[PDB]
Amino acid sequence: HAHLKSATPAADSTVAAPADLRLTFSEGVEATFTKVSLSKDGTEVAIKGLETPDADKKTLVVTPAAPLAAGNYKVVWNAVSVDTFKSNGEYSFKVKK
Repeated sequence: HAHLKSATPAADSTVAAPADLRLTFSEGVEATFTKVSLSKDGTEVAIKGLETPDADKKTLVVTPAAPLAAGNYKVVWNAVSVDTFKSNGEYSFKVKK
C-alpha cells in the first residue's frame, strides 16, 4: 500500500500559489489508475491527467488546468501502487495572494 510521506505544498502550509502539487509516497504509484480530487472551499478545481516523472514512480504530480487562486484547498487522493494495492487519504493547504 502506498502511503503519503510528504507533499508540496505541505499539509497545513500557507504558500504562494504552486505551479503544481507533488505528492511523495512510500511506494511507487500508477498515474493512469490513481485519482485525485482538488477542491477549494467545497468547489471542484479542474486538473490535468496525473503524472509520475521519476522511474521509481514515487512522486505524483497534480497539475491544475489554470493557476490556483488564493484560498483553502483540499486534496483527496486514491492511489494505486505499483504492486497494485489501493489506498486513499486527504489533506489541506492554503494559497495566499
